[PDB]
Amino acid sequence: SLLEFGKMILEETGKLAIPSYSSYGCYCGWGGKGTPKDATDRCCFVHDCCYGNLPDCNPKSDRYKYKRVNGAIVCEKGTSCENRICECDKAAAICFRQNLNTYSKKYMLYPDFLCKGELKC
Amino acid sequence: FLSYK
Ligand SMILES: CN1c2ccccc2[C@]23C[C@H]4[C@H]([C@@H]5C[C@H](O)N4[C@@H](C5)[C@H]12)[C@H]3O
Repeated sequence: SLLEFGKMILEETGKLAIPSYSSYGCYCGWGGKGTPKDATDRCCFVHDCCYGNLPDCNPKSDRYKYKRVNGAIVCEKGTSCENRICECDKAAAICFRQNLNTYSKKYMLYPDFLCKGELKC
Repeated sequence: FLSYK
C-alpha cells in the first residue's frame, strides 16, 4: 500500500513522498502520459509499468511487510500480490536513491500539457 | 503516511 511505499522512499532518499514525488514530472504521482522528463521520472514510469503487470492486485491499498537487512530492502512472504507489489516498490525506492543527484525542483507540480507523447511499457 | 506516488 501507499503506506509502505512512502516509508520506503523516506528511508531511502530522506525526502517525503508527498510532495517530493506525488507530483513530479509526467509519471510521478497521478496519471501517466508523455515522455519521462528525467531519470527520476523514468523511475516512476517503470514503477507505473510494474504495477501494470499486476492487473488483479491493488497496489495502493494492499499492505505488505518488508524488513531491512542492514541497508537492504527485503520483502517478506505474504500473498502473491503482496510479494510482487513489494518488489515493484523496492525497485522504485532504489531507483530514486540512485538518481537523487539529478532530482530537479523545476519538475515538481509539472503542468499536464507539457507531457507530450506515448511510450509503451 | 505521506505517499500517493
Ligand atoms: C495500462 N498501463 C499503461 C499503458 C501504456 C502507458 C502507460 C500505462 C500505465 C502504466 C501504469 C500507470 C497506471 C497505473 C498502473 O500501474 N499502470 C496502468 C495505469 C497503465 C499508467 O501510466
